[PDB]
Amino acid sequence: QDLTVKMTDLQTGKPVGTIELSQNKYGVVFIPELADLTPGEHGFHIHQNGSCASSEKDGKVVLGGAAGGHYDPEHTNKHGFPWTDDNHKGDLPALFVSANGLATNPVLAPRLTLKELKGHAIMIHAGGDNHSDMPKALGGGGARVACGVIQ
Amino acid sequence: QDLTVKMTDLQTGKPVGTIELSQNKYGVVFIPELADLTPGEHGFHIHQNGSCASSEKDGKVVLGGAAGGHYDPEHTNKHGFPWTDDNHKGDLPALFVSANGLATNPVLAPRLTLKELKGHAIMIHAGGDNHSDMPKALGGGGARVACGVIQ
Ligand SMILES: [Cu+2]
Ligand SMILES: [Cu+2]
Ligand SMILES: [Zn+2]
Ligand SMILES: [Zn+2]
Repeated sequence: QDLTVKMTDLQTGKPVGTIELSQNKYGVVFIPELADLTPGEHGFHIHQNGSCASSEKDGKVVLGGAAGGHYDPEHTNKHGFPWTDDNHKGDLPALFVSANGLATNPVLAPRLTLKELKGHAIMIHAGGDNHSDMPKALGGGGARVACGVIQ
Repeated sequence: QDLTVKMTDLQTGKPVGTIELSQNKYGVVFIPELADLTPGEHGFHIHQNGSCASSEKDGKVVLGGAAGGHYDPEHTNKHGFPWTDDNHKGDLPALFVSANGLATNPVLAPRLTLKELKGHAIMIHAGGDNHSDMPKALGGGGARVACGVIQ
């Protein structure tokens, strides 16, 4: 059970690499092979809808907005950690990008199964992720910068 | 079940902060509050011995060497991932340090229990951790830069 997800930069429209998804006894491991991202920690989540298209809100374009919100099959309406249950099941560990713009550090989501991920989107945000809705909603990820649909 | 581990810089001898250890249903979470570290990803492992003292090898001083090797209660003699079983149970996700020298990103070790950690050491290395003994032993962590004994 391994899936390859192609990731595209939402602003440039160009490919930025792939993430390999694998099932193990401890959860789903996301192994990135990405480039052209800003150095530092990036919010990283499964979103509800199988699209990376834009949406609009109050007359403003939202890149990657068609993916909807964080994947939340238990209707928690809360953003949190990958190892806490009363928040979005889509909440992954943050994605690290090296000084050279590459992301290669794999991370584990203990609460997810690979089977439930088909048809959802993987999102990488501009900001980081403090795994809280304070002081900024949704961990402070802010804008969506790269996205791919899980097939 | 929460423990506070005080971490000290091995070269300067000064405190660099603490790591809080907590047990949850998915494993042990390590929540760092550290400062004065080099930006980037750092190898991060539980080592066998409850000491942060030096050792010597072939006439050279090894800072933090008294902690011995990676914690390996199943005698795997292999370095690997936090979610693979045939390698050191002490292998943790890598520790991220921000541009400002702070480490605040918590990580999960699904294979560990809090009870088994007492009396061991937590180590932070100079280099990163590719979770392999190739191309460099022990994930390329190299020198030990900060350490604390788990009480
Ligand atoms: Cu997101
Ligand atoms: Cu180590
Ligand atoms: Zn969330
Ligand atoms: Zn190891």
